[PDB]
Amino acid sequence: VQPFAWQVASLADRYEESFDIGAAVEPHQLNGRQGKVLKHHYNSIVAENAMKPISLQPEEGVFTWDGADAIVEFARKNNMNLRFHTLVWHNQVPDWFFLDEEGNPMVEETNEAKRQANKELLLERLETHIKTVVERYKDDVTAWDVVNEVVDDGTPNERGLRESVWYQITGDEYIRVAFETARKYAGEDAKLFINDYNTEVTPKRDHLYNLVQDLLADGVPIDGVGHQAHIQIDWPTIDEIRTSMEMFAGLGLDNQVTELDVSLYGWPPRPAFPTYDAIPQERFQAQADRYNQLFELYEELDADLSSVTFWGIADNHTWLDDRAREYNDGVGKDAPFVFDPNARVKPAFWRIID
Ligand SMILES: [Mg+2]
Ligand code: NA
Repeated sequence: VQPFAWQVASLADRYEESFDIGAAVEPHQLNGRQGKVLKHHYNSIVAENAMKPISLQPEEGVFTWDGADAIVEFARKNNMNLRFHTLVWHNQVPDWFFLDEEGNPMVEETNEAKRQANKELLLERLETHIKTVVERYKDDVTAWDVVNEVVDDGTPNERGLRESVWYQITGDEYIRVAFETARKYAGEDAKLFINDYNTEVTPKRDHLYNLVQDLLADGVPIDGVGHQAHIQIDWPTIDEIRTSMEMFAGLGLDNQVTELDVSLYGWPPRPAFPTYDAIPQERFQAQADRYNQLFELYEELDADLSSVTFWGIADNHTWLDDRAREYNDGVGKDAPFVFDPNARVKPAFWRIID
């Protein structure tokens, strides 16, 4: 029987000279159970869902601050830093953004002058969204995921940009405008990030690299890269992770690990064990070795890495379960964190606290 998360040394304290230790949270978890873990181990939080575009402005001019406000009040009360996720994304984003003045989707407009008008309108809606959100949470947010996942996993164009509605309408102008607007209202010391998954993987890594390089050359204020780090036990390699972070540091950018989880499975995540109890200890041990190697790298690169956030707290709640179930006919349990479903420590915790 492993000790509870509150009965062991703090992760935040352990890595105090190196980087923040973070967790993704929902409002329902800011009660005692998961609150005891959070206060003990973490000095930074992020909203798992409550600060995404549709979570804040579901309809034009109607704002839903309550979930986000609760998360911010917890950050304040418990003296935690706060990453904002996220100002721009092609998912969890409300439809009204992309409808023209006549209520029709902007993508199905052909007259080029009207497209130009719709592009301007879309950029102005974006700007007002960012303006409003930033003016509210300016003095609480310590890092901004300004745009999320704007680089494609393949190569549908030579710049490797994701061809979402944002891109279909504006090209890369939404990225520029997102950053420009956030700098403008958040201030000069606000740390503005571009966040993505598979930042360690070529060709995507090089497309991301080239993108931030082009925008920096045009004076677009990007202070850092967010590495989501939705990784596996043996993928990506430690050297691929290292190489990516070194590359972005060499552009004078900061690195942050933003959504870390160490899945027990490959991609796609099958076969998955049906339940937590059915997962063999063997697999938790392979996970612990991986974590040890991960955090030695992170600590080695602490000059260039300011924050390491896990995308959840304990193994009872993780979006990786959705993915497991998806690929195993509705049955699947992953276990990506250093704390188990009853908030007891796992082998992985011991390998990163030492
Ligand atoms: Mg270790
Ligand atoms: Na650091």
